[PDB]
Amino acid sequence: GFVPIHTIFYSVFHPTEGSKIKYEFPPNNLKNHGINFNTFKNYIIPKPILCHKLITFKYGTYRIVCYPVTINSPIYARNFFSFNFVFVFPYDCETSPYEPAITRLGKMFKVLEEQNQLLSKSERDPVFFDFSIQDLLMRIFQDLNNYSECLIPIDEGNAVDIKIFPLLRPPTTCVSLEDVPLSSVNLKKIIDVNWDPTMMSIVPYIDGLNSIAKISKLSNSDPGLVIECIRHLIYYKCVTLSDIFQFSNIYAPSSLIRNFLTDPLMASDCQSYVTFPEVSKISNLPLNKFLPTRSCLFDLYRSLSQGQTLKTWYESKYMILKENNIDIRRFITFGLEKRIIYRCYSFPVMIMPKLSDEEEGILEESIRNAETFDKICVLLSKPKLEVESYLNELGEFKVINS
Amino acid sequence: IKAYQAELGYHESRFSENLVMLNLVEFPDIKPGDLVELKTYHKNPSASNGDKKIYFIAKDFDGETKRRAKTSNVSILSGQLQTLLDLPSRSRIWIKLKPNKFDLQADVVEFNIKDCLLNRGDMWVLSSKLVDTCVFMDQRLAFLDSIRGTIKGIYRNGKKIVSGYIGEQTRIIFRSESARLIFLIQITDEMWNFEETGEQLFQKMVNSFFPKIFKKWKDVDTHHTITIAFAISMDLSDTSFKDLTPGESLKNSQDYFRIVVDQVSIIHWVDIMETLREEFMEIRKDLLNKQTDKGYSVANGRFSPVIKSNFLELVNFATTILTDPFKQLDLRHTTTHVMIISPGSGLFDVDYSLLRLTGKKLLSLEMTMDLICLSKAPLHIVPLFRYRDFENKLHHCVPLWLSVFFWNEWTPRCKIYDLQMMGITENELIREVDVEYLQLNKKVKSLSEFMNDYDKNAFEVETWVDIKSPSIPVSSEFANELLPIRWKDVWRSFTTPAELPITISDFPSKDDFDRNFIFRNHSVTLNTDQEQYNQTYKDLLRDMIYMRLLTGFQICVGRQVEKIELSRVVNKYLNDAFKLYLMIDSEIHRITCSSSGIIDVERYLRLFDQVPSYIPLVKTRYESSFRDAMIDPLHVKRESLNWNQIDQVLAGDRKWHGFRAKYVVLPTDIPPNTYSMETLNPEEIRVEGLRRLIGSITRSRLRTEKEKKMFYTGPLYNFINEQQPILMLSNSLVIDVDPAGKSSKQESCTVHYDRVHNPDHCFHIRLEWLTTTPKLIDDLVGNWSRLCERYGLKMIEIPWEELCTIPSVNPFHSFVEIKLAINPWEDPEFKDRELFAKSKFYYHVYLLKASGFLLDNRASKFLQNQDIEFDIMYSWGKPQFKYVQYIHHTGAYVAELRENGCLFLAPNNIYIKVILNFKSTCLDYQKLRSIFLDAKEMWIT
Repeated sequence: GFVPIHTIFYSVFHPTEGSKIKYEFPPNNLKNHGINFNTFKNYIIPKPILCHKLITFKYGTYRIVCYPVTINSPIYARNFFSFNFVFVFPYDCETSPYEPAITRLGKMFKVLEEQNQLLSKSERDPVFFDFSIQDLLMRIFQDLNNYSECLIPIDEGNAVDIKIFPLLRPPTTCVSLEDVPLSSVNLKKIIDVNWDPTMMSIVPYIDGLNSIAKISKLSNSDPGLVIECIRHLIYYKCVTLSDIFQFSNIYAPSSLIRNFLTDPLMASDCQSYVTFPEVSKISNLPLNKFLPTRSCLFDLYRSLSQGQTLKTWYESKYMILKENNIDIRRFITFGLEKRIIYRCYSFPVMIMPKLSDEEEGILEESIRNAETFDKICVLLSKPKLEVESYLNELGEFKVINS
Repeated sequence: IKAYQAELGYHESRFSENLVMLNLVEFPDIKPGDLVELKTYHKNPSASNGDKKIYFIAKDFDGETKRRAKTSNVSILSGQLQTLLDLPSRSRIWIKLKPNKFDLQADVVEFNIKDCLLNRGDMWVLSSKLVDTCVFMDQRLAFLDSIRGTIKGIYRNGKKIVSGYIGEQTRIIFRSESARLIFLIQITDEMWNFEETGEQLFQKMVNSFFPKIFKKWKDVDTHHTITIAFAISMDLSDTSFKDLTPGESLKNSQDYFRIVVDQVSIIHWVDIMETLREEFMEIRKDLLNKQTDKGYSVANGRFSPVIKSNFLELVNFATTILTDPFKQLDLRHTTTHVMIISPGSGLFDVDYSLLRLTGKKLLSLEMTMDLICLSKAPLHIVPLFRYRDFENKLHHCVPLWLSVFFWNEWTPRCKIYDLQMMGITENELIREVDVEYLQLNKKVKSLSEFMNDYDKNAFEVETWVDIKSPSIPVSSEFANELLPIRWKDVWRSFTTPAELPITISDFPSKDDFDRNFIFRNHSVTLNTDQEQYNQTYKDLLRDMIYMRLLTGFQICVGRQVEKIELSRVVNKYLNDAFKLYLMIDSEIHRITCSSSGIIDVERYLRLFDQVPSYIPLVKTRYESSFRDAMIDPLHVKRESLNWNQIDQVLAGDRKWHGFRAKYVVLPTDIPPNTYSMETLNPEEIRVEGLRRLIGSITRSRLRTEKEKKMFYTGPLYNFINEQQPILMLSNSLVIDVDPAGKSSKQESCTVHYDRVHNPDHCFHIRLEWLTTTPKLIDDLVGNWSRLCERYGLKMIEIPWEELCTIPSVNPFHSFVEIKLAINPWEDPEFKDRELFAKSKFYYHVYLLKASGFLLDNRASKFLQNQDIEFDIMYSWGKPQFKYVQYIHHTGAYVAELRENGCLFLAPNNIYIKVILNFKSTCLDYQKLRSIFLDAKEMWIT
């Protein structure tokens, strides 16, 4: 997860012999590994333009992360005092989780040196002017290499409190109103007092079948804040978006349909998932007026096809689902969650009551943006047939089931 | 209007006192006293010097200026304006005259005040002198030749300009860089909570907030007094925080207050930061390690979360120190600004009745609660308060008086702690509730009908402003509406805080004025004794308005006041028509004048019992244990002043007092040049200095225009019965504070000084003033201090109230309980009936005398031997002292001796190592035993 530190050393600018290494843990680690400080001594203690900046450079097989600090005050010799708490890491890693820690260590020691002159007085030599470093470096090194955390008191009111956090990818901006959210975790037990009130309102409505517009209307929430809360839950890797379930939808098998076969726990979970708890009444309705085997579920998952809607597929295969007591919504949801089937979206491209002015405006804007039937149906709060009738009234259109 | 080309010339201040002077002979079309634009321009924006629009007032030359200057059309005084112009001599500039001034009145003229005390009435008087006067940027103004001021911003029509014009409607804003600032650190469970970047929020507070604010204070060279106090709510129940309902506060809780740094100047920022860091590291051991009576300590207790914390209790703790307008004067600092540092995001669960009381209290006093949040800005409007009504109904409201700041590409603005910290193990937050089981309709007989019915229904379904829901946003005009009305006319708030603005453009409506208001009327008139002095109705009127501005009234000018006056000219400064409108949250005053001299004052007067009693635990700077507070922070308030007696006494007395300050002069070292003045005793030259100070006070007596055409040693009762019914120990005198006539009003103060003196007894000077300018009092005190220090004395400023009463007034002040280790009345090593009969507090008096503590209350009855002269009284009233007060010879600390032998001890923060020395001496067996042994040795021998 987190790369161990290779060598920590504290370099200071002596007013007589220039830049030099004061303390270094492990002892003689840089000379044993062929790291020569005089090669990059002008980056460790650079000019004040480069100072107070997170400087990271590559030296051979090692990456050297430092936060140079220069304090200008007439108390010091040569009117300035410069130091650097320098961290050495291997090159083939990610030093991104460690950079805020080193930056805050440098800034905190800058504050302490500006306040009580800690590091300058710790040298015990009155040539820099007009608590142990080595023990602190040992403690920082072993606590960050053994616990990814440290609490090292350096004074009666000062301590080094560093916790290394992982870096997470930002959430996408592709989340929209027609997407339904699927909570991968039990969100009721994560709720503590520090949660946003909007997210706390959204939580009891993420049931895997509610659209973001439906969740916004159910929770009396503005859809933008719901979009941002779903984005924040995406950022913590707990909500995955999906599609509104309709029988007018078109589902087709994906390239991962063989993962129904090459997985020890997908088919058994499908058996325990897609089946009604009892002999449901849907398994008694005619078409017009033991658990199911894994082979039956696979044969039902293959039989989906492009251009064939779920109404046609279900009316072609309804004795199979009735005899095996299979919930078609649960079947489709399990197929989409394991990424073994995908939805072919319907696109009404161009070449009944009187529709309102704002309604016709958003319909025209949705048509000129080549939006799906799902987004238009969400925006007008209408089923697919009313949208199709209004579009046929407005012009001639063709549907792409991509 | 033509543009008038002109040359340039400079002159020294010895020839003229104006800023920009023209020639009225050379410009006959320009009348004197008119706003005249000055610009060096050739109808082009020539870089930066080509756009220099400077206003001034058309004033003619003098006789010496006309005799000397010949080739210069414009004579401009050298200094700041010459540096701003940046032009050489005889340069070609242009002059334009604007006959209209009201269209060119600047919206905002800022004014920065340093190192001095200026009341709001003094700001009103200073703005009265700035009517029809043109100012420019960074101009160092003056007031009574001692109050400087830098104009750091001029605004007009939403644009910042280098120079502007100050008119009647110019909303001039006074800000102070010498101000009292209170920081309330809200120690909760979230102070140790990590931010998404990886920093604990107290690390932000002590490494990014306080060093930066101290650096910014030093960079502007502000001279503040900081006051930092922790603020802890402790949850005493074992219920989990996840089970807490949103809106309801904690039922079982204990509230703590650790004052880290008292009223300390910000030049000691190193010591301030050191104390803050040490006390924050020690607060966990102080609170979470409770003491059990079985002889050991148990690690118990939990900090409350930010949302359920005691926020309104913290704000009322802050507003304790402003309840009394007539408190002790900080003569070097002006504004009281409170900053609350919180690790939350502006969301607080509060009680409804306490929220109402907090709003009513904050609308009646001069504080701006600037909440700063160390977490990121959330998705809702801040600050957000959630409360439950009497019917258990959730509500959301945004308070007007709280301003929220945040201390700092996609940023995570919603906090999920259990997923950021990975606090829930992966096997135990697996999803339990899934997609539903496709229930039927009990109206469907076919599978095709079920599919059709599913596809048909697949897409179906005045101190706060009440937010309908935090999840829906507000309009731009609504977010523009969120600002307090009493502060409607205003980084700059952090560094240079603003006083309460002199004017308000708001008023209750006509239906509200007749709904919840009662009417009281005054009729106050000049008295013939005060017109012997230079006192008409006008200066008495502005003195009454000065008192109203001191209490917190703002002079209403605007539209609603004009539209409610005509339903019977509004004024802001001071003819015979002086119709002002002064308003606080409690009462509104309409004041009108006439040529007869009668001032008509109409008072439109407008919850505390439905809030439970709340006595927190307060730890001051010098205490070691948490003790019960001496004041209820919620139930103390700004009381409605008895304004009738106030107007009666400014015209010319139980439960009434004005501004007041007791003064103690003390014997100190004698300068070497004083010893060369007949060789005299040091006691003789000190009593000579005391007599000279008394004579200097009696030579400062305020005189009418008609007329301008005992020492001893020992206890007091021994001297009373030695020279042997009411015996006055002080004299009455009404002095003139300002003899040079800098101000345009009467500055009269009442002086009481001690009739009798001991070198071992403190000498007392009293100053009782109502409407005097405090800077004149301060320079009078400086003159008296110089006179005392020339003769080897030391005038020092001391609290008027007793030391035992300061935890019941000012909770931030240091105050400690002293329990001496060696009890003479209990330990048999030092015990005697005759000694305790002759001197009951002999050992305590000798302990105080050996540590350098002079005595304060000479008339005390706890160190007495006999009683005579049945009534004793000072000239300022009876001595209402409970214990025997003692003053340090340096005057930094005050001591007090009780009847049970326990001492009080508190520093003199008004004037401001030895305090810790005396506390360690009182709490050491060896040192106290040695001092008592020396006392017994002196008693025997």
